[PDB]
Amino acid sequence: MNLVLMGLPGAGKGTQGEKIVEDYGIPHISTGDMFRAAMKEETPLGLEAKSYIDKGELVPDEVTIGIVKERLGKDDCERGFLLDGFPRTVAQAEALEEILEEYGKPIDYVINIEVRKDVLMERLTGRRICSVCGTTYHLVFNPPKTPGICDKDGGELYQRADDNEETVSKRLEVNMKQMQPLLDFYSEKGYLANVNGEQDIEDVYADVKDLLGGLKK
Ligand SMILES: Nc1ncnc2c1ncn2[C@@H]1O[C@H](COP(=O)(O)OP(=O)(O)OP(=O)(O)OP(=O)(O)OP(=O)(O)OC[C@H]2O[C@@H](n3cnc4c(N)ncnc43)[C@H](O)[C@@H]2O)[C@@H](O)[C@H]1O
Ligand SMILES: [Ca+2]
Ligand SMILES: [Ca+2]
Ligand SMILES: [Ca+2]
Ligand SMILES: [Mg+2]
Ligand SMILES: [Zn+2]
Repeated sequence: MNLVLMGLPGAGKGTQGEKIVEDYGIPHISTGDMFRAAMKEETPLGLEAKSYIDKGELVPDEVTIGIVKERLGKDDCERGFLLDGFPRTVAQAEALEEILEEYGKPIDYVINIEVRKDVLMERLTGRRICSVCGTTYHLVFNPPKTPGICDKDGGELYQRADDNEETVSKRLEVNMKQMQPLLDFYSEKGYLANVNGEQDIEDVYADVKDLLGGLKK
């Protein structure tokens, strides 16, 4: 089960991906999560990425494709994987095609979680993340049991630094402008599977499951 999860900032990629990886047993490979782990470790990858991420810009294609090429070479991708937030540009998608050909791990489908731009500020500004495990909540749409604390581990919730309104606007503009060529790319391959992301979390997931049940062993 070799999958890409794509969608605009805030569309619910992490929310759905967490469910997918628990139910279907494939690794969750989020480039945003990778860059943030690098930044927390203060590695050289993290320092290079940080300049772009803090401004809401895309990290350049070449280093992004490099981190993904190396990640997809691990033994845990041999029966399937869930890329989340990559590819984000058509050049990334072209590069991934070639990587996956050499690796013998061709994509089955690209799931596109479709959500109107106008709804995404409110998703991102109300988002609260667990400092311990990185699971996401929303103050209105998906609140924790105990305000300000993760259900799983009692960790303090925070706001991601790029979830401020200015940076969210830049992220939306930047990502909208890259999205259409990417959708065109995958629609021409036939791999693109669109899901309505403006439903209850469990209803988006039910639609995801309708596709993935046809791909499991
Ligand atoms: N390939 C690449 N190339 C170049 N640069 C790259 C790159 N990948 C990363 N980068 C760099 O890294 C940065 C960060 O990338 P990344 O971390 O991937 O950020 P992104 O694509 O902006 O997406 P988010 O993680 O913000 O949102 P999500 O879709 O996962 O939504 P979530 O499930 O949390 O949900 C959002 C909120 O809504 C809530 N929610 C979820 N589902 C629903 C629902 N159905 N209804 C109501 N609320 C919901 C959640 O509880 C949560 O509060 C980029 O800006 C860029 O600089
Ligand atoms: Ca290897
Ligand atoms: Ca329902
Ligand atoms: Ca429905
Ligand atoms: Mg995410
Ligand atoms: Zn937690």
